[PDB]
Amino acid sequence: FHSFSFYELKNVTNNFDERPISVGGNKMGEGGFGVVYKGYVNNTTVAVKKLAEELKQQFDQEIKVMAKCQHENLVELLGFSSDGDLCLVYVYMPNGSLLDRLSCLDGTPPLSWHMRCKIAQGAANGINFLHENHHIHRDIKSANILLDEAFTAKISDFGLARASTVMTSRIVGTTAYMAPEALRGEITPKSDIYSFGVVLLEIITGLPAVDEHREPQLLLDIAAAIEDEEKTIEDYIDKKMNDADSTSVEAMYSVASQCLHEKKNKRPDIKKVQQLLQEMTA
Ligand SMILES: Cn1c(CCC(C)(C)O)nc2cc(C(C)(C)O)c(NC(=O)c3cccc(C(F)(F)F)n3)cc21
Repeated sequence: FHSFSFYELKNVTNNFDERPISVGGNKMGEGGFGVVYKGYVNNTTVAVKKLAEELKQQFDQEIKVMAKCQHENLVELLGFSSDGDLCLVYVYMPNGSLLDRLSCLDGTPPLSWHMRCKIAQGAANGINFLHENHHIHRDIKSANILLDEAFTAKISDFGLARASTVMTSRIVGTTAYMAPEALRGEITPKSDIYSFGVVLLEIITGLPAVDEHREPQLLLDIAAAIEDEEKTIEDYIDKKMNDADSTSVEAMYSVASQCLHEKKNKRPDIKKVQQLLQEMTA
């Protein structure tokens, strides 16, 4: 929408105070080749991404997409800055990232099963909208699903997004969430479905996708051993909730497992996911 100057964004972000908001600085998180700061423009609380070449691509990209695609489950951009490193201004997300809330970072209460089931549908409804509008996110992860005052899931980061069985030399995304074909250079909506299946797994277990100090390191692998009756979801169900139902949790593991078929073509499409996630909350 608007075109803020470096200096205003600078002045209302205490000169991009890299100290964390917890200490009473402005730094909220680090993502999309940049650092996200708390701002206060237009008498409203916002989020200001200062961008760390190809950089101008990921900037002007995140504008094009964000200008075409608005939806209840996608973050909204308010404006930007070119005047002296680039900046993007977004609507504040008071409950930050699903990752940070899943790990109860900074002491936030654990998310219920109920809140978890609505966050899953939200995230689906945001991807689907992306997929209906011939868009591939390429970076569906926990850290890219933000949470509002209502704990409504909002997908962020389209500075990697691409419009739509194609191949790319610039392989990019997050290893611990990426599909095999995406890992070898395939650009296919079917990759976004797999990543999402990792997110379903994080929602169910509360485990990060990678933990270098866990056996095994990768959540993907916990799902494989379960598919091989070497483990149970039941054993991994996050203990930090009191409302979880076995039927309901098993219904969501079901969607995940299908999302994580290593055969791109055996993966459900976003609508099947949307539908499956609905039928579970019935
Ligand atoms: C209020 N807040 C708390 C503190 C959490 C509480 C207050 C619950 O402890 N951590 C937060 C973490 C985030 C991150 C940056 C990791 O996403 C954000 N984000 C945003 O506000 C935001 C909004 C739109 C778009 C974007 C962007 F990601 F840049 F695309 N970010 C707010 C947060």
